[PDB]
Amino acid sequence: IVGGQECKDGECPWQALLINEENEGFCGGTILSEFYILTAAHCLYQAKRFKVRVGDRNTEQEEGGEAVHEVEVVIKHNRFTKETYDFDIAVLRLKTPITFRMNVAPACLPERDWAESTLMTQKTGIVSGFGRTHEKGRQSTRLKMLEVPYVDRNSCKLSSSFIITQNMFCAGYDTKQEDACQGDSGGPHVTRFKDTYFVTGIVSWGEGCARKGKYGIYTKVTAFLKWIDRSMKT
Amino acid sequence: RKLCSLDNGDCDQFCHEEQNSVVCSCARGYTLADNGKACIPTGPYPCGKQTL
Ligand SMILES: C[C@@H](C(=O)N1CCOCC1)N1CC[C@H](NS(=O)(=O)CCc2ccc(Cl)s2)C1=O
Ligand SMILES: [Ca+2]
Ligand SMILES: [Mg+2]
Repeated sequence: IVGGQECKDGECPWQALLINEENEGFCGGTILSEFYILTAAHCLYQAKRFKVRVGDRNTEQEEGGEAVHEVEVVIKHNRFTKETYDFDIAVLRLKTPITFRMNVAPACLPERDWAESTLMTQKTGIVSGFGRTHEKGRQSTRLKMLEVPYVDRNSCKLSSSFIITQNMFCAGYDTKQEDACQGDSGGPHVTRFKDTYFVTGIVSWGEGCARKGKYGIYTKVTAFLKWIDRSMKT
Repeated sequence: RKLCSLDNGDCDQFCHEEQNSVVCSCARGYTLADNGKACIPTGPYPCGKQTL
């Protein structure tokens, strides 16, 4: 995350971190339930074997709430395509259930029509992660969050060198130095409505981080609500 | 601005229009209150709430 603020105690409890064999985070995820994590399909190619860490805000100290979970099943969307990142979504079933507590809780899945008309028409959403704090930097050792405006769909397509499919949406800033960045991929984009936070996107891609005239591109979770539901029933 | 377009039809969460009236509902892990509008967590750590 470029810009934004640190997630304070209890503020981003649905954040998950995909960690490689070396205990290093490479992607984020969103806690959907005691057994399931939502992430980006492209993240699945960035490590041979990985686990999921929850309840962590500082990778340099033991806060007492952290928990590592092994993955039992990876459910990657079959229409995912590496050439465009269309259908950039996967669900992970964990071997053991997450025990909710301070800093560990799920985000809500909304209904499609209401989310599109009411949540995605709000001024902003919130993206979070342990990704780089600058395009050329190191990963953050602190979990960060950032309020990101939803961006007009026509404006986004005009701004992009790569296709924006029906499965994607744009969020962020034209020139302000604030955006998600490398290492945030697969992480949560949530929208607050009356103090309840609903999952609205998955950090997917961007032409660099916080570039002028470029926005963050997110998987449109509302296009995948039935698919998520199915993946979580088996 | 009518029904669900008017302040979310007074619903805490999901709002649907049926036979020209508002019907509220809630995310999994919440129960619709007696007023048919508010959503009440069914147990601890309900989805979408910051922890303290
Ligand atoms: C343009 C895109 C890319 O290679 N794609 C996207 C279209 O499909 C083909 C692959 N790309 C190239 C470099 C870039 N990698 S990255 O900087 O790690 C991302 C960081 C992000 C910024 C904002 C969001 Cl959301 S996440 C990235 O995502
Ligand atoms: Ca820690
Ligand atoms: Mg920009």
